[PDB]
Amino acid sequence: NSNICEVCNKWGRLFCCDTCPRSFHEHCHIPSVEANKNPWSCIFCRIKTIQERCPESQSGHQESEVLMRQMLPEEQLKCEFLLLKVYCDSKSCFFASEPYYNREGSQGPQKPMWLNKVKTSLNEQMYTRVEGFVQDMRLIFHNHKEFYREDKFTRLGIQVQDIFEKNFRNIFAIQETS
Ligand SMILES: [Zn+2]
Ligand SMILES: [Zn+2]
Ligand SMILES: [Zn+2]
Repeated sequence: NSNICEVCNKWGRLFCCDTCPRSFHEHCHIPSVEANKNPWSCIFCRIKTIQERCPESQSGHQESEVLMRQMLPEEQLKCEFLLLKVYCDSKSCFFASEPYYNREGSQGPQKPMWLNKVKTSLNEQMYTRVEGFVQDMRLIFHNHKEFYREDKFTRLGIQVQDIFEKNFRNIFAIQETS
């Protein structure tokens, strides 16, 4: 196994997957690393196993169908994985914790959103449909763009949004279009 965390690229107290070489901090993996479980498979492996059990799940899907799906375990997991892939980008630190809003010329958002609020939401089973998760995720980057306006700092929202959207398309097998 790795000598660093797969998410945050640092060494530390790591928990190693029993089916791939990946390693994780406790609260870096999503869900948080389960107490016992020997063997333990990480979320990368568990996502792989879905595909290897239903190879037609990689056939193209419409976004609109994906968003109405209930958050049964297999979709709960994909959201968890998608969230994790956003945390893997270092620029995610700008979106992790509760923001504040006090800039000349701008007003704060009506509904603030951040990645740890979304992680806690997934964790306490608050989302019933994929739709709900994807909306809060998109909200984070929408709120960022509206607040930083023309400051080049809005570029960070676009960059991390792109990481989210590419990974959404891959994980949920969206039909590839132009
Ligand atoms: Zn980590
Ligand atoms: Zn693994
Ligand atoms: Zn089947």
